[PDB]
Amino acid sequence: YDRKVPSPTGEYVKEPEWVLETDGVNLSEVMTVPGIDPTRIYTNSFIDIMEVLGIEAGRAALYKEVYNVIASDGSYVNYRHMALLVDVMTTQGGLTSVTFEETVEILFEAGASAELDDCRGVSENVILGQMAPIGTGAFDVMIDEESL
Amino acid sequence: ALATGNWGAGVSQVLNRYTYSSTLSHLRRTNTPIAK
Amino acid sequence: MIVPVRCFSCGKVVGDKWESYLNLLQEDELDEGTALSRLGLKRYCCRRMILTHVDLIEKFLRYN
Amino acid sequence: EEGPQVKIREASKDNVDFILSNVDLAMANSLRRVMIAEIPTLAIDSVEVETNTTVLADEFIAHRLGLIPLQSMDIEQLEYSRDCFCEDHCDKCSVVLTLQAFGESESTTNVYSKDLVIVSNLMGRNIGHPIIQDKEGNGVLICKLRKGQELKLTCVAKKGIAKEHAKWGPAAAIEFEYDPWNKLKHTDYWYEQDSAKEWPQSKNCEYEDPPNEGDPFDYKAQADTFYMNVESVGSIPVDQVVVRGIDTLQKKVASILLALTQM
Amino acid sequence: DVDPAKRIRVSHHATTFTHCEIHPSMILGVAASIIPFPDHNQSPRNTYQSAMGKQAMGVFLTNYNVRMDTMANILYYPQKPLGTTRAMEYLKFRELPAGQNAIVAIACYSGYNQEDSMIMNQSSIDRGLFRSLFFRSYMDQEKKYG
Amino acid sequence: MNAPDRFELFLLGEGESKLKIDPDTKAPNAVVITFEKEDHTLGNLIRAELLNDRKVLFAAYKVEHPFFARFKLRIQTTEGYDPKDALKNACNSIINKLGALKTNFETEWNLQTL
Amino acid sequence: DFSARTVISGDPNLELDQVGVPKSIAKTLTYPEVVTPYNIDRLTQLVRNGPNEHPGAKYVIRDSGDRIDLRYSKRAGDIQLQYGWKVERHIMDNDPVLFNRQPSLHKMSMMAHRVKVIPYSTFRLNLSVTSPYNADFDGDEMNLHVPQSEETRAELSQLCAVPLQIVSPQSNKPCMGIVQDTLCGIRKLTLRDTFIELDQVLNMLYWVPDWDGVIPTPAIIKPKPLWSGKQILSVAIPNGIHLQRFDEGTTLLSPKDNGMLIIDGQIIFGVVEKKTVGSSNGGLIHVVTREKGPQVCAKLFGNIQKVVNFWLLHNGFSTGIGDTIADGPTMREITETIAEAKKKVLDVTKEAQANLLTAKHGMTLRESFEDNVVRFLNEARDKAGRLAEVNLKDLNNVKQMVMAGSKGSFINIAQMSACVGQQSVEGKRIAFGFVDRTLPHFSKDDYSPESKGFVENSYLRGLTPQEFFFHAMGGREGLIDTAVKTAETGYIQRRLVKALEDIMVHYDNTTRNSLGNVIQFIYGEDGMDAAHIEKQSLDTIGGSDAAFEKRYRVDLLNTDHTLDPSLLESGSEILGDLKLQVLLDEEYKQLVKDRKFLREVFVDGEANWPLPVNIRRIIQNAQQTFHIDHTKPSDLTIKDIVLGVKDLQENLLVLRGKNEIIQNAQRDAVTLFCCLLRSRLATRRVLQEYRLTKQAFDWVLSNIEAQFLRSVVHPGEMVGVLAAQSIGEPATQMTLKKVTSGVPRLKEILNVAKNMKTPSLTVY
Amino acid sequence: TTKIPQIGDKFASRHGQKGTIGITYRREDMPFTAEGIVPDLIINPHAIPSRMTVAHLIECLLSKVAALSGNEGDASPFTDITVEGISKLLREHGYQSRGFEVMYNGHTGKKLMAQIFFGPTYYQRLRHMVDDKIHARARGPGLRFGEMERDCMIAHGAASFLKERLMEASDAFRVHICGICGLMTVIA
Amino acid sequence: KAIPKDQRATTPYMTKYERARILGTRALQISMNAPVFVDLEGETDPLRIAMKELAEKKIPLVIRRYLPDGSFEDWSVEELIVD
Amino acid sequence: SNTLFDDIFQVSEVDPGRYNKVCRIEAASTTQDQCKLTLDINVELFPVAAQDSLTVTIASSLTRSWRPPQAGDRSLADDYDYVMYGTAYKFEEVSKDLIAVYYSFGGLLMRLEGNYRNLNNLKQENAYLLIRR
Ligand SMILES: Nc1ncnc2c1ncn2[C@@H]1O[C@H](COP(=O)(O)OP(=O)(O)OP(=O)(O)O)[C@@H](O)[C@H]1O
Ligand SMILES: [Mn+2]
Ligand SMILES: [Mn+2]
Ligand SMILES: [Zn+2]
Ligand SMILES: [Zn+2]
Repeated sequence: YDRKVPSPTGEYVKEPEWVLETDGVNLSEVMTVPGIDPTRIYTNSFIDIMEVLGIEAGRAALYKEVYNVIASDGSYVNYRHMALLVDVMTTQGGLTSVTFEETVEILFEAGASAELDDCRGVSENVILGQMAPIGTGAFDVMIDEESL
Repeated sequence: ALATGNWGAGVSQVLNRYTYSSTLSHLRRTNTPIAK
Repeated sequence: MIVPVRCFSCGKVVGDKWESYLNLLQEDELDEGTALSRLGLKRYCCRRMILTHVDLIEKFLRYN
Repeated sequence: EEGPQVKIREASKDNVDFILSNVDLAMANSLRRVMIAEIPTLAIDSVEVETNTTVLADEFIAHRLGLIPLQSMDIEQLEYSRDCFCEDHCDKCSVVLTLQAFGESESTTNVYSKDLVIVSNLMGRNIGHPIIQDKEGNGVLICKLRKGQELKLTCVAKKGIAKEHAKWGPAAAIEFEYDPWNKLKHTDYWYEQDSAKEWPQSKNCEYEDPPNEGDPFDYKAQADTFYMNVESVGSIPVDQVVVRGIDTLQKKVASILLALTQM
Repeated sequence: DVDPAKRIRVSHHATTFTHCEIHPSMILGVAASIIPFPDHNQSPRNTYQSAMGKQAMGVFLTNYNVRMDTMANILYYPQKPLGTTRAMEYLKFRELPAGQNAIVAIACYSGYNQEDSMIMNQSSIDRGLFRSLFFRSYMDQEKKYG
Repeated sequence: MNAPDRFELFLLGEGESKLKIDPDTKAPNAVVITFEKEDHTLGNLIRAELLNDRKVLFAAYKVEHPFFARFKLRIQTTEGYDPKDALKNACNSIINKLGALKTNFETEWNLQTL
Repeated sequence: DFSARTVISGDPNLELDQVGVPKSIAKTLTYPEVVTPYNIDRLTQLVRNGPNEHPGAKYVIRDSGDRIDLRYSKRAGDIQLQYGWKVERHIMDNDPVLFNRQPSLHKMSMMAHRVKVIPYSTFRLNLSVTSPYNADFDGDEMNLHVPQSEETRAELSQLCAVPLQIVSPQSNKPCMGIVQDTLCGIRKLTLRDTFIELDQVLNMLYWVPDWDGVIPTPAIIKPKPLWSGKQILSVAIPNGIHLQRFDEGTTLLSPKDNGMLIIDGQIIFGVVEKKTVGSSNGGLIHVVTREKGPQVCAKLFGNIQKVVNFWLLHNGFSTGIGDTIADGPTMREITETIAEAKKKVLDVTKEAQANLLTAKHGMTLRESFEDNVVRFLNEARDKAGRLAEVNLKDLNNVKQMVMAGSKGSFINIAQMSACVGQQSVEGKRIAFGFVDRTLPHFSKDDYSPESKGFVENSYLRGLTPQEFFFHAMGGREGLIDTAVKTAETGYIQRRLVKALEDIMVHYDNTTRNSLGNVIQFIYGEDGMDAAHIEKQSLDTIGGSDAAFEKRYRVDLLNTDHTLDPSLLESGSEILGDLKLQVLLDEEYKQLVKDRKFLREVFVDGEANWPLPVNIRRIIQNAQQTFHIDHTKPSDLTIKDIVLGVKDLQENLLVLRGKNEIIQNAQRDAVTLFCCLLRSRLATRRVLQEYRLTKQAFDWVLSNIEAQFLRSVVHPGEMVGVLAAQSIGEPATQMTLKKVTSGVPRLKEILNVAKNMKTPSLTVY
Repeated sequence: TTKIPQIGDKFASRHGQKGTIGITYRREDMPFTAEGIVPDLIINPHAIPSRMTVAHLIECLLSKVAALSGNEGDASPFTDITVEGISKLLREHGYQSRGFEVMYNGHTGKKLMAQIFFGPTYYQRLRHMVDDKIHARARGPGLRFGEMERDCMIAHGAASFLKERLMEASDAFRVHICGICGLMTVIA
Repeated sequence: KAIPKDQRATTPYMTKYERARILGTRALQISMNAPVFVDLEGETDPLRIAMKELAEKKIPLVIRRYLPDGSFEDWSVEELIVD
Repeated sequence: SNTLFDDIFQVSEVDPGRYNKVCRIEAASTTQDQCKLTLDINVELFPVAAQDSLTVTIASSLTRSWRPPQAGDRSLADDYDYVMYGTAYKFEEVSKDLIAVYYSFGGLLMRLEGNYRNLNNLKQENAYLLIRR
C-alpha cells in the first residue's frame, strides 16, 4: 500500500509500505509478534477490538466499519449520523446490537416492577391525548402577563 | 381440490385470459415449492 | 375488428380501401406494397393502417 | 397583386401543391395550423340506436359514423347548434341521417356509408351527403352482417371544428418545408462520415439555387418561401381548405380588433 | 472476408457432433417469443417484458361477446406488429394481436414526457388510437339454507 | 371524469373576455394582454408582426400551461405610441396581407386544370 | 382520513413547491375554516357554490356543533353565516398539504406542497422534487394529506415545506437539482457556439417571471445583434451570486469552456452541466440557497426550467440507433482489442496446461488462472469501450447525455457499441453445470472465453445463443439479488429507526434518550446542524514548510519579509516596529500550532472537511460588494486584523454556561472551525491576497459570526430519526470486493455478530 | 365501457420499459415531418441509454422499412438481420438511413435544430388506469399513515400534526386526579 | 423548578420549532376572532397576520424551555432574536 | 464618454477546436514586442485567416434596455465590421511588470497582455470591443 506521510520539507508524499492481510483473526496474539507495528494493527472484527483495546477503540472501529460500508457503494453521509448510531451502540460500555386488549402480559410486568414511563414518546402521548415533547412540543407556550 | 389448490398449495388457479398469449403462457407454467 | 375509418395519425380516409386492397392482392396478384401504393396510401402512417389491419369481424360473423 | 405570393404546381381534386413566396414563417405556419384545426365542417355527432344485433357494439359503431366524412361545401349557411334558437336541433343547425340494414343474403352483407339516407330538410344547401371517392361508389365500410342480423339508427350531424374533435377536420396531411438547401442553418445535420452523402435531397431543392462553397454564411437571410401541399379528405374541396383556411384566420384576427373597440 | 456488421461467431472446432439444434430461438418460452430482437437487449429487460406482455389488452378469444367473465379488455383496433418473430406464427399473435403500430418520435418536446412518461397525439386518439372496450360481469345467487 | 369539455378550447366561459389588458409595472409604455380561448396560431402571428414595427421596443408571448387555451402577449413601445395602437396596427397588417393572399390564391387556381 | 391517492405525472409549468390536485379530488377533501370578518364573504360565496362546483363547500357547522349538509339541506341556497361558525370548504390554491411517496424512508419523502387546482386526474409535480421522493411517472402513485387546523397548517409550511428541504442534513448538500431534459438542454444552451436571435431572446426573457423588464445588451452587436446562450440563462440566476470552479486544466481563459465562473449573477465562463446545476456539494443550487434563502432558491429551479425547456422545445433533441454505431475503423480496432485478449488467455491456458504457472500464496493454481483470465477479459472490454467513446462525436446524442450528466455512463456506451463482456454468477465465470461443461454445444474441459461466458458482441451487433443464455444467467442473479437487497434493506431501515427514534437534542446542546441519558455531550461533537455545513479546505495543513511560511509569515523587522507598503497605508510606518511584531509573532505561533494540531487529527493530510460558514464565499462577496481595487493599499491596520480575528472567536458560540466546564466544551467545540478561521484571515492573506478594506473586513467578520450562529443545531430536533433515515435510505440504493460487502456486511455490523463471514487482521 | 386513452394511462413497447401519458397534444401542436407526418406518441430520449434497449431502436428501423415496402419485418433473434442491411433498404426508400428525419416545430413551424428518430414501433396498452386507481377517503357519516410516515413527521418535528392525525375523534373526557397517588379516585 | 432571568444559559435565538408553534398558536387565535395587535395593512390570512405580529414583536407570549433535569427557563417572545 | 485602447494585430493562429461557429485567434501587435491578444470570435458572422490583420479597439460607449437599430440608421459610434460587448473579470494578471486584462463577451473570452494603459482599462464591465478588416 501507498501512505501519505509528510516529507522532510513538509509536504505530503507517498511512501509505499508492505502490509499483511489475514483470513482469521487472533488480535491479542498477533499484536505481540516481533517486527510489526502494534500501534497501527487493525481488524474488521470490531468485537475483538473492543476485547483487546476497549470500548472507545471499539467505538471508533465500529464507525469505521459503518463508514466503509456506506462509502464502498460510493455514497456519502455526514459524520454525525453514523456517530450517533455508534454512540448508541457503545454507551453501556459494550457493543449492543440495534436490531379490545393485547399486551397485558407486559403491563403486568410493569406493575410488578414499578415501571415509570417518562411520557416522551409519541404513542404514549396519543393515548393520553397530548403532544409529544419532541420538536415543536419540547417547550411550553404560556400567556405573557409581564407585557404592555 | 380443483376448486381450491389443495394438494402439496396454489396447484390450481384460474386461467388467465387477459390476452391470448397470457393464456398460453399460464398453460405452460411450472412451480417449484421451497440449495440454488 | 374492422378497417378503421381513417389513418390514426393523418386523418386520410382509409376505410373505403379495404375490399379493394384485398381484391388487389388475390385477384391481380400484386405484392402488398405495390397494392398499397396503387390505393394511393403513400405515407407510412396510412400504409401501416391497411397493412397491419386484422379483420377480426370475419371471425365474429361465424357465430350464430 | 403585392404581398404574399402564390404559385400552384399541381392540383388535383384531392391535393394542391403550392409555394408561398414573400411571407413570414409565422403566417405560413399559422395558415398550416388553421387548416388542420379550425375550418368548420359537418359530421355525425349524435347517434340513437334503435336496433343492433351486429357483432360490434354501439359506441364502436357511433364512433365510426362520426368519422364518415359528409358534404360540407355549404356549411357557412348551417348555424352551430349552440348558437341556434331551437330547443336541441332542427333544420337550421343539423342534418339528420338514417341507417337501416338487414342481412338478407346468406353470404355477408356489408353496410357502407352510401346506405346513409338524409331525412331532414336541406333547403338545397349542398351538405350532408356522404362523400364517395371509390370506383364502386360504396364509400366507407361501416359494418358487416350476418344473415339475421340487424342495425337501425339515426344520426344527427352538426357543424364543428377539429379542435373539438378531429372528425371535423377537413384536411389530412399537410406537407410543409422551407429552405431545402440548408442555407439558413436553421437545422444542424447529424452524420457519421458526410452530411450531404447521408441525407436525402428534398424534391423542393431543384426549385432553388444550391449555395456556392465560398459564399460566407448569410446572416441577414430570412425564411420567405415555403413549399406546401394540402390534401383534402373530401368534405370540402381543396382549394377551399386553403381559402377557408386563410379566411378563418382573418376572422380570428378581426375578432380581436372588434374587442379592442369594445374596450 | 466476413461482414463487419454481423456478430462474431466462434466456429466448429468439432467433428464429433451427434446432434444439431432445430433452432436456437426455441430456447425461449411463449412470452419472450414475442419480443423482437431480444438478442439485442440487456437480459433483465426481456424479463420485464415477459411480465408486462401479460397485462397488455388485445383480443383474448374471438368469442368474447358470448362469454361472461369477470373482466375483459378488448382493444378496438388490434394491429399486427410490423416487427414479428418466426415464433409468433405458432402463437397466433398475428391473428389475435395485442397492440398497435404507433408512429413514435424519440424527442424532448415541451418537457411533458420526462421520467418514463409520454406525450400522446390527441387527434390520433380522437380517431381511435388505443381505445378499448371494458366489460365487468356481476353475479348473484338466490335464497340458500334458511 | 375530471376532463374539461373540448369546447372549452375556443369558447368563453360565463364572465370571461377575449382580451384583458393590464399595464406593466416593470418598464414604461408596456402592456400585457391576455388572450382567452386562443393559442399559438394567433399568438405567434400577432407577435411576429409587432416586430416588423420599428416603434416596437418589445414583443413576446407565452402559453403558460398547456392545459388552458390562453396566451399572454407583452408589448413595449416608444414614448408617445400606445401599445394598443401597435396591436391595431399589427392585427390591420395581418388581415391585409391575408386579404391579399386569398386573392393571389383564388386566382392561381382558375389558372388551373384537374 | 382527509387524504387522497393517485397516479403522478411531471409538469414543467408548476413551481417546485406546488402540487397539482385534480379538481375532483379537491372537491372531496376539505378544511374546516372558521367564519370571521376577514373571510365571510369568500366563505359565503363558497357555500353558495356548494359541493359540486369547486371553489365550494360541503358542510356548514354552527354554534351548536349542528352539521349542515350542503348537498341535501333544503336551505342550502339560503345560509347566512355567523362569525364563529365553521365552514368545511374544498381545498383551494395555495393551502398547504403534505405529499408523500411510499416507502417513506427519509423525511424528504414527506414534504409540504402548495395546492394548485387543475383539470385532469393525476397529481402533478415538478420534475426536480422527483429525486427526494424517489418517484417517476410510469405508474407511481403518491398520497396527499390535508391538515385540519391552523397550527398543523403552520407546522407544515414552516417546517416541512419543500423549499426548506433543498439542502438536507443527510449529506450536507442539496437533495434537489436540475435533471433530465433541462439538464440536457442547459448544457446545449450554454455551449460557446450557441447564439440566439432577438425574436427568440425576447420570448425567453418574458418566460422568466420576474425579469425586471430590461433587455440585456448582446454580446454580438456588429454584423448582427446575437446574444449568447450563457447570457440568456443568466437572466435567471439572481444578482450577487458568485461561484467559481476549476476542472482538470481549466484556467481563467478556459480553452475548453470548462469549470465555471459566475460573478454578480452572470455566467462568465463555463458550460452549465450537472456539476453546476445538479444536486451537488457547492454548486449553484447550494449557493443560492444559502445566499439568498429557500424561497428564492425554489423559484430559481422553475425560472431555469421555464427558460431552458422553451429553448429545448425549439431546438429539439433525440437519440437513435445511429448514435450507437461506431466507425468501421473503430470496429476493427475493437475487434483486434478483443482478439489480443483472447490470445493472452490462450497462453495463460497453455501455460497452466503445461504446469508452468505459479500460484501466489494461499491462492490455488486454478484460482490464479481465473483471476488472470478475468482481468484479461475485463481489460478488454474496457479498452474496447474506451475505444468507442472516443470515436463518437460531440453531436452523438448518447454522448451528449453523458456529458451533460443527465443520463447514461461509459459502461453503457461500451456494452451497446463495443462489447458486453464477461458474465458472472457468484463472482465467477459461468460454471460447468453439465459435467465438465457449460452447455452441450461445447466439448469437455473448455476454459476458454466463449465457453465460460465472455460475451464478445455488443448489443448492436447482437448476442449469440450461448452468449445470450450466459447473459441471462447473469441477469437473473441480479434480479434475485435485487429482491433480497430490497428486503434486507427495508428491515434494517426499520430497526435503526426504532433504535434511535427517541434521541433528541436538548436545550443544553446535549443529545439524549427518553431516559435522559447522555449519548453525546454535544450533538455531532460540534453542535452544528448538518444542513449548514460545507466542504472547506483547511490551509494550514498542506504544503511545504517553505510555502506555509511564505504565505502566512509577516516580519516587520525584516525588509524582505515585511508587508510591502503598497498593501497597506501604514506600510512605511510599521517597518521596524517592534511592538506590532510581537502580535504578529503571536499570530504566526498560533498558525504553526494549528498546522501541527491538524496534522495529528488528519494523519493523512486531507485538507477538505465539512465545516459550517463558507468563509471563501463570504470574502468573495465582500470583494464584490465593496468593489474592491486590487491597486490601492488598504486602510486596515495590523491591529484591526489581528485583534479583530481574536475577538470574533469569542463570539462563535455554541454553549453559553458561566462555569469552567462549559467553557472548555465551548472552546473544544469550536476548535476546528477556529483553525480554518485563523488560516483564512491571517494578516498577509487579508492584505496581500484578499485586499480587504477596513469596512469590508469588518463586514466579513460580523457575517461570519451571524452565519456561524445560524448553523448551530436547534433544540428540539429529532436527530435520532434523522440519523437512522440517513444511514438507512442510502443503504436502500445499494442495488449491486473479496471482503463481505454492502448490505450483508451491514447486517453483520448491526447485528454484532460473533461469527462473521470474512474476518481479517491488517498488519503493518 | 369504452376506455379512451387519457393522462395517466399506461403503455409499453416490447422492450420492458412502460410509461404513463403525461399530456395529449392535438396534431397542429405536434412536431411534423416535411411530408406532414406527425407522431402518435413522443418518448424521451433519456429513457434509452441506460436501459441499453437497442432492440427498441432496431425495431423502429426495421418497422419503417416494413411499412414503406409492404413486407413483414423479420425481428427474430439469432438471424443475420443487421442494422446495416436495414439501413440500406431504408435509404433505397428515400429516407436517411438511421431513421432520423428533419422535423418542425408545431407552434412556430420552424425547423428543429436537431433531427429526430422517428418510426412506428409496436406499443401495448396496459391494463390498470388512472380511473380504477384514484380514490379519495376524507369521511361524511396504499393510502395511509403508518409507522414510516410517522417517523418522517417526527424527523421534521411536527408534533402538532402527529397528534391531530393520530388522535381518536373519541372525545376528551375530563377527570380529577389525586396529586399524591395519581388515580382517578377523586370525588368531585 | 425555575431559573432566574439572569444566569439563563440557553440560546437567545428563537428556534424553528418555537417559531412554528408560536405562529401557529397565534394564527389559531386570530382565526377564532381574537383581537389582533398590529395594523392589518390589508392581510386577511391568519398565519400571515401572525407573522406580521412576530415581526413587529407584538406577540405576548412566553416560551418555557425545560431542561432535561426538570428545571426551566422562561424566554419571552419579545426578547428572542428571530433569525 | 471615451475610447481606450486601440492598436493593430497580426494573426498567428486560428483554432476552431470542436466548435463550428466560433474560433480562438492567437494574434500579436505589429509595434510592441510585449502586447498580445487571445481572443474568441464568431467566425460566421466575421471570418478570420492565419496571418490576416486587425485593427482592434476597446471602447466604452457610443444600464437601460437595448432597443433595436433606428438610433442605428445614422448614429454608429462604430465605423467597424465587428463589435462585441463584454465584461471584464480581469485578473490584473499584473505578471512580470506587464498587465493582462480578461473580458468575456457572453463567454467568448479575451485577454490582452502588455503595459502602457494600467491608468486606462476600466476596473469594470461596460466594455465594447471593435474590429475592422
Ligand atoms: N434515472 C435513472 N438513473 C439510473 N437508473 C435508472 C433511472 N431510472 C430507471 N433506472 C433503472 O431502471 C431499472 C428499473 O426500471 P423501471 O422503469 O421498472 O423503474 P421504475 O419505474 O421505478 O419501476 P416501477 O415504478 O414499476 O417500480 C432500475 O434497476 C434502475 O436502475
Ligand atoms: Mn421507471
Ligand atoms: Mn416507477
Ligand atoms: Zn397517415
Ligand atoms: Zn337548431
